[PDB]
Amino acid sequence: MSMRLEEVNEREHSMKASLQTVDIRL
Amino acid sequence: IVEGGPNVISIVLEYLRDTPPVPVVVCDGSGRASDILAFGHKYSEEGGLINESLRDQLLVTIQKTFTYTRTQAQHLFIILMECMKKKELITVFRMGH
Repeated sequence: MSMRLEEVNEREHSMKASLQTVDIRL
Repeated sequence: IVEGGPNVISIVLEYLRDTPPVPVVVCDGSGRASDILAFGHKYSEEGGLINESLRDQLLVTIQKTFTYTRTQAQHLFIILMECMKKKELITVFRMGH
């Protein structure tokens, strides 16, 4: 669980910047 | 440094330019200005050079976390370059023992 949930939050780091960049694009 | 406003960005630029070079340990996770410095050093090419998508994402975070309008966000991006120039004094405390 430690390495996998390390992966989830670090990959939703990409998703958090993805929604914020689309907010600038909208 | 923890979190802080644009005022701590100017304070960091002051303390960096002080000689003897007082190292700026910027603690992470607290967010706001230390997150601009943190995501700068997280994606820092060489000194104050960071890429285009991260610089205008930083313009959004200066336009939201600081609510500085886009020109003043480019202004604090010029101060971002001037501060990030001394990454050897910036010490990111990215916790996550």
